[PDB]
Amino acid sequence: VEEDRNTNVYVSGLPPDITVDEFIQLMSKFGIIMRDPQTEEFKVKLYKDNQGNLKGDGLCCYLKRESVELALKLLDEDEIRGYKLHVEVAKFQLDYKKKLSMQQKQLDWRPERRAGRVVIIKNMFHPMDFEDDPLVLNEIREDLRVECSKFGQIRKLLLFDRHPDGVASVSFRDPEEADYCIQTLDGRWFGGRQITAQAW
Amino acid sequence: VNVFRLEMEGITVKGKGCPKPIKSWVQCGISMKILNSLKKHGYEKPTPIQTQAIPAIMSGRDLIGIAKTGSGKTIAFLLPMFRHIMDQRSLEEGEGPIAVIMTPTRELALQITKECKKFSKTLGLRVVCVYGGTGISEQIAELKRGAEIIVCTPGRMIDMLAANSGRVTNLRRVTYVVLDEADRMFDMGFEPQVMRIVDNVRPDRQTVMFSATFPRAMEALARRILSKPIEVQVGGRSVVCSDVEQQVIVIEEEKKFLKLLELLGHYQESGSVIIFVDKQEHADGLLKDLMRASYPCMSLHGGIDQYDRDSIINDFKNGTCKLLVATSVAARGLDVKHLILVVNYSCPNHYEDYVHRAGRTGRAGNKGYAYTFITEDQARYAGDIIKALELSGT
RNA sequence: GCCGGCUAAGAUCAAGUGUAGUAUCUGUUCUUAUCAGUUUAAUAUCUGAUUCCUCGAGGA
Repeated sequence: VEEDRNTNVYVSGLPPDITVDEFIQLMSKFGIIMRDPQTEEFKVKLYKDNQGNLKGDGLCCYLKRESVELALKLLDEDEIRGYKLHVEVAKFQLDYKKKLSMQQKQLDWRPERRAGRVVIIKNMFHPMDFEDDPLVLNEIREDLRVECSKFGQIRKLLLFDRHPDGVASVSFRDPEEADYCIQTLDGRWFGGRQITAQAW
Repeated sequence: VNVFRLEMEGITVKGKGCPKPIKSWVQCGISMKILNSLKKHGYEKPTPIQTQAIPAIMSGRDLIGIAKTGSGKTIAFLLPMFRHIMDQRSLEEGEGPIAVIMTPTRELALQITKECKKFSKTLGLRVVCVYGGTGISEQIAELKRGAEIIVCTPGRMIDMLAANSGRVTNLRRVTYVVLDEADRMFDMGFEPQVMRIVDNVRPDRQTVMFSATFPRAMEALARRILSKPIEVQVGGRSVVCSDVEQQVIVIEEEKKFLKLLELLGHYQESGSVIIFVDKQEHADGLLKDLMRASYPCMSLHGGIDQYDRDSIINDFKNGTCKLLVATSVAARGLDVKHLILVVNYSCPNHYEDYVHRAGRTGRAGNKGYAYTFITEDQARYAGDIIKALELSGT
């Protein structure tokens, strides 16, 4: 039924030594390639023979139709190093809104510039408590990891067992989670001592 | 006739001679002051841990309750104790409390004293006002004027017992021994203080323990101090089996047959499976649709004869029938080794039928698969299914 | 927006997600009340004080 609004392009003929990455570069030269919403792996297909043999044909779907008409009048009858490619509107014969909106936001025109995620915790432990207790440091590290996991995805967590002030570093993927952890950890008690939290 | 539905709600109960849980606070055997405090606090429906602990404390037996944080264990320890104090009044002797509550922290002891004062509001009963790290003269002057309950620290209680300020008489002094946060009191740090507190006590006195978590060693240490304890946690009574994997999918009523055909076609769920249905006519229609789809299937329901149901059960046990459709009558009591998969296409109205359908496959320590289709009409059973999945660990 | 109203007109306090940045969502609550001070262009905000009716319970 859908005559136009077809964002799929069919690459007739290709070098039999074509990889996927060179192909997706060829196709990304002409716009954004639509990505499968449930996963990664842009919606690009390399048609293959009954074996590892490469038939030499390729499919690529695009986010928009203007990129298809761009590839039509710029890739057709153009030579890669050895071979002559052919480009045609793909023929077919026989969660959603979230990632749709994300791929759309990839075309934004939002303001850039600006400023252009690590929380430091102090007064949490002491080196004198770890001298006669070898399992207290690991339990304190597990408690700090369980406290930092509730605020966000912790990418790196370190505890200085030789620092007299009890320095600990929690590096997360987002600075907002680190700011929330610093706001929730400032003034709180841990092991009978008042621990402080600051940004980095 | 709905006494089993209160136990299926998910409250593991263990012990001999356990009373029935109360549905509301108005019919729980409480006094007028406890009911007035419950009406003033705004409690419309009681907690299940409170409904399991209040008859066990009103009967006079030792109880050990475990629940989540913020479930109302302090009110569940204060309300039946105050109800038994108001119903069975005794002479307020000098330097002797009628209840002993042990708290590991001073702030927790102050919160327990505030909860006991709120539960005993609009009455002349003042329990205690004492904490560690404060002046002992003010605490002795507060305890000398009369003490109903004793909610304080074990160190302050040991200091009061050593200085002859508060002790338990032999004949009749206290009838209830409360223990808030019993996991910390049964540890190595608070072991001799709790031992000296439990040693100098009356022989005829109940022991109550409440904590958020309870290890095996702490429970084994706490069971020696009590006399015939009753355990109360969640979930065990009428709960699902942990060996059988439970899966819940959100599908429509017409898409359930397509999901069953996709599970029978793509996955290996067609052979050696039991399919639960709602009615007998729907089970017969599902069996006819499975037989029309080139799949050997048998049916067993109340509409069929007994000989045909026995032949279908023999074909399902021997391996002649790949799938067996059954009603809710065959969900409980049936012990078939060939039933490895349990497909609940129609969700029952009660959680006991779903627990019996999940427990029918993968028994005697063996593994099993249980896939249930949840629809929009079974919104009342979704909370019971979530509670069963939280109790079974799914 | 529809023919003055149907509480989509505002503020706020906790938590989650995420960005270089802006942000997005859930629970909420919203004083239904008075006086004094702070403050605001004015609000706002904050700082303190303040027995009767009905059928053991509820409301003021």
